[PDB]
Amino acid sequence: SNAMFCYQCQETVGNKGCTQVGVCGKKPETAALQDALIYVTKGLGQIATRLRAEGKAVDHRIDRLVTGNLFATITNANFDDDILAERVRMTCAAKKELAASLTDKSGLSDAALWEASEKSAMLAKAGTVGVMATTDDDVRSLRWLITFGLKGMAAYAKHADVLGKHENSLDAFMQEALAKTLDDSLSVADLVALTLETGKFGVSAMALLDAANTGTYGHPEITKVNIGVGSNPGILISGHDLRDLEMLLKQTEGTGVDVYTHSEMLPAHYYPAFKKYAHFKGNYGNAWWKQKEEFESFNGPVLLTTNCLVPPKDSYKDRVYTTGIVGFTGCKHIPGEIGEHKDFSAIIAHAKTCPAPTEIESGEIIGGFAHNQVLALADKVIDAVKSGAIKKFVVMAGCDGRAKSRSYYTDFAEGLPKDTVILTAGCAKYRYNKLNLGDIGGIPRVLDAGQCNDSYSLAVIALKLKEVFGLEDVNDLPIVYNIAWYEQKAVIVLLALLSLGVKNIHLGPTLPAFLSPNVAKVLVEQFNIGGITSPQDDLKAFF
Ligand code: SF4
Repeated sequence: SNAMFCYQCQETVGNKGCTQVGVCGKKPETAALQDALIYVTKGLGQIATRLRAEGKAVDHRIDRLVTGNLFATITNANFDDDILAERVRMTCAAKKELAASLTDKSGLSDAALWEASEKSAMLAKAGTVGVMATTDDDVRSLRWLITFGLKGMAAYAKHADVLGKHENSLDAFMQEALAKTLDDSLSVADLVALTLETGKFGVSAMALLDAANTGTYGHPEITKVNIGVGSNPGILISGHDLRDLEMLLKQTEGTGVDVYTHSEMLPAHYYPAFKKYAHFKGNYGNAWWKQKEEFESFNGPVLLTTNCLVPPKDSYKDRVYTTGIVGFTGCKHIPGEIGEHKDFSAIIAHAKTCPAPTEIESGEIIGGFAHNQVLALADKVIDAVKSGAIKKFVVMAGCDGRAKSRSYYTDFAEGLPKDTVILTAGCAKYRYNKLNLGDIGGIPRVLDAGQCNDSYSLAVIALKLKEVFGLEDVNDLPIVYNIAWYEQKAVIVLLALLSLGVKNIHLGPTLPAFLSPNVAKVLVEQFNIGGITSPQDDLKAFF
């Protein structure tokens, strides 16, 4: 008998499932509360969907509850059982109220109807509503593939919402799709269709977030980012939320406290609005998984706006601040998940008592090649492709992680011929953005479009190139896809790319545990998804 079952991230035990404790640190009761939360969120989605079908309004507060619930269960987001149990209660209360407004209550699922206030009852329920509750291998695989894609979609939708952008069609889809994953009548064909539809709405969510980010902070532009440090106390902001950074920068103005980015906050540097704060210093360290070392050496407080937070060492736990849907028991939390005013005064005061950061490297890296910037350079890129100066683009976007095998991505990047350009987005970049790879005709050989959500820009760029070259098929561009994944935002990016018709994606360092043999076969047969081997072998085989 397993104490838990979770297989949603790349590091899952044995590439099969975490059954005792998560490799990420997630304890079984935490896992159970997340399972209960997803269950009642799907129930809420059914009720809201039914209300929409009856012609009844569903308030945007419900949308926010759903996206917050999903995001709270993303890998490395929230380990705080008290917070998770309260989200279960909030969700039960909300769906009971919504169900009261239904004219016809027939056909409501157990998820829609079930409630508990006591944590013990939540844990008991979790035992029968987890991944393994679906007996059929393929239905299970697709249900969870969709659910994980929906988590990624919800994260991006939530960031857009934080910046004041939401689309009824997106929230309605998310809630309908969640409900469909509890509908036992849906066929495998229905679920494959829903998988691809989820990808399509993934593009929509990424487009919305792209519009929100650029509308608020400007279009990213070419930027040199310092990776060394100054001599003032600092705050290190990590995760993805740019609105949190805006508020933090405004509040640190005049204080003598500098602000540094970490992991997926690096791309904040690329936005013109943030360049106007002189105390916005560099990017410190590498991807999320090195944070037990890098948060320690940073010395100042660290603010986690989203995942990935790893269970902190006691050495720096007292200077970890979470916000939004991030949580860890014993770590201070700054309240707010809708972009409302956040008071950073305590973190700023804390920073003044800490030593300045310990430098771990110096120099600069270049980025800011999101869609507006690359389209501004399109003629020169096109000319370089036509002349043979650029023989291939390699999309190496996605997530980094702990696995030793990910040395592959560094070695692959280093071994690429010097007539290739790497396109990147997401923290996967850290496996090769500190190498000395040079340039082709002045175009850097690593073009960083931004955060994992800025994979959207890479798709926009590919589609632009398809148009300019007059190609019928996006796959006839000189682009190889060698994508690394870790968590559920990478899942929605993958589904988005598949919905756009991108084939031949090499995904690694392993393939998700949640793909059943038959589901994997469909992805191979229709999309030619593959994995990785050795860097030297793939440097030959992939081209
Ligand atoms: S999030 Fe990943 S490492 Fe954590 S319990 Fe789930 S599969 Fe395991």
